[PDB]
Amino acid sequence: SEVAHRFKDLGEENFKALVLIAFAQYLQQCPFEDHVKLVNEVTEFAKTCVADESAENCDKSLHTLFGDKLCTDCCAKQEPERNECFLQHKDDNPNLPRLVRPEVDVMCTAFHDNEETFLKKYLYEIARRHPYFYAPELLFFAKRYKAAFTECCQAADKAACLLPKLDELRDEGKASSAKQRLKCASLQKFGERAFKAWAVARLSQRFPKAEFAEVSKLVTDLTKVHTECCHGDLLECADDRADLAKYICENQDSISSKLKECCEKPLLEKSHCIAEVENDEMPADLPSLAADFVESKDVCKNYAEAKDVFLGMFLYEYARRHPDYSVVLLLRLAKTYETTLEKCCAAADPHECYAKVFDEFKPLVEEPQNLIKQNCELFEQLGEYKFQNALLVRYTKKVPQVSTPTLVEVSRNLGKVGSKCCKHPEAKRMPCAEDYLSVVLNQLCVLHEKTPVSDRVTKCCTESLVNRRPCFSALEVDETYVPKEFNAETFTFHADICTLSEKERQIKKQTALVELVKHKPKATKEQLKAVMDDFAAFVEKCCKADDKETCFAEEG
Amino acid sequence: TIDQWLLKNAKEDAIAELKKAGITSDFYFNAINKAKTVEEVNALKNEILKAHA
Ligand SMILES: CCCCCCCCCC(=O)O
Ligand SMILES: CCCCCCCCCC(=O)O
Ligand SMILES: CCCCCCCCCC(=O)O
Repeated sequence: SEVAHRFKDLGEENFKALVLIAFAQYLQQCPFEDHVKLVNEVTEFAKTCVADESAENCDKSLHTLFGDKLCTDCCAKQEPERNECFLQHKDDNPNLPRLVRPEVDVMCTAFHDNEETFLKKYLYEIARRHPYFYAPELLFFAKRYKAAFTECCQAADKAACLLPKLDELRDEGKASSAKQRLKCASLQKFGERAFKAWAVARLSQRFPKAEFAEVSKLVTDLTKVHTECCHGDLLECADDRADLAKYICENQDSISSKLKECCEKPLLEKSHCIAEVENDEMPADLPSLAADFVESKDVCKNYAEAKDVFLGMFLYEYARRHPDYSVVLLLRLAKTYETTLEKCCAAADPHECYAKVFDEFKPLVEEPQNLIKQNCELFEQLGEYKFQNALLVRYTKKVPQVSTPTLVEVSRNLGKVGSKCCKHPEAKRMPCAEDYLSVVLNQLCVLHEKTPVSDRVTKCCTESLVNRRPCFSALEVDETYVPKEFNAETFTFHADICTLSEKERQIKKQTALVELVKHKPKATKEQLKAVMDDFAAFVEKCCKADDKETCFAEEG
Repeated sequence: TIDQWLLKNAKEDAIAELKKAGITSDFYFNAINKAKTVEEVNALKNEILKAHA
């Protein structure tokens, strides 16, 4: 009945599309024709399972169905567990190339040759390069993908039209996927309670006129959606998403006023829209938290009776008043309150003991404020590229044991905060910045974890989800790192740099910059700025040569 | 229609349920009472029950 249930709830195309995503993410190293085959042949099966409900095997338990269809060490394995085998071997940075789209004519030709297979392939491709991509947003991006070819492919300049559309699509996906990766990490490494806490903070910021009870609703159901989704149960995930949008669009009256337009849309666009909506205006006059959370004779009695809800309401009340705080900051405040109550409700005079909690929050607020402010001042003076260069040095000097690819990827991403967030008024900056940073640090953590080389990084990735950013920013330079010996090769460049995009070309320059810092970690600062200027110059020199480009050898 | 009647009825009742589990504070009963939607009464009530044990 379950596989009928889902087909009935989702529709052919969505059902179809998601199961293909499912397999991709389970089985990353297997071809498109395999994957497609077993999707139709579970889809033939489903179609029957609807019409008479009770066919021999329509009984079966969803994993079981997909688990059986894949095989044709994990297929030897027994159940409630064989499934766990899959999401285990689900790994981050795959063992796969870059897509590097072939050509606009090549594609539109293929696009026409099969509208469907083509579009079915995009899903497959993204699906398999990010195995935690949030399935239901993927469908959304697909419709955006299909729309772009269904517009530009007829034009005289297919290229001037299609590319800009596709590139903002690529970027939108990378953002979406990392974002999801952090939700899966929170759940899977720090547990449900943490995620729930995150969700109370975000939803309270975003739905501040909602009562707590409606926020419990959203969080409990949001948490299922992500539990299931992160756990590969993509249909039940996708349908629960639909249900929650259903519940949200029916009780707008009592969540937010900013939803009518979202809630006037087709399914795929609806959730996505809702997921991204402006925080609502908070209610006009909100009492201070003092009464409930410090002055009441009953703080400890209330806390003892139901700690997590008590802290929950605390987090709800703080957050709904503080759209300007990042989510992680908020969680640190709740954590602070919590450890104060755990200390103070033991005391002879609890009240005395916690009278001054609110004072503890100030330095905790100040700290991210001050930091972002510095980094934005720096970005302002440097531009994106040199700002990334500054971070590379900083991070490489902090954790030089981390691999070079990783440091480049992560530092470039940290640098993109400044373009993202310094733009805004210092008042929307913190949520924008600190929450993007979280996501980037997460990427670092998950990459690092597959080959732990640095105890400092492991430690920061592990002690505390919400303090990762402060923890990493607190790292001083690793003055005990032994510099690796020199390879005059990693610091030569070859003629093919010339023919690469500025960005790829940048990635080389930054790769060399990191390598140099590892080799001479002590000598630094102006030198390092001056090194990039030279790099970014005998390139733009050697390439203008038209002198057999051997010139690069002749700077070696 | 009238889900208000159900709303009224779910609040009364959740509160009895909580009371039966030994929750004793209006802080929580007030919150149930602020609810606005039956689904939320339910989720809030269950989170309290989970939180108490
Ligand atoms: C630090 C706060 C702990 C929050 C986890 C419990 C919140 C779930 C939503 C709710 O309270 O109904
Ligand atoms: C973020 C809350 C928005 C609720 C809309 C349902 C799907 C959201 C995905 C997500 O919330 O992570
Ligand atoms: C009081 C809210 C704290 C967030 C919930 C998870 C707490 C333990 C993990 C951590 O923060 O490192």
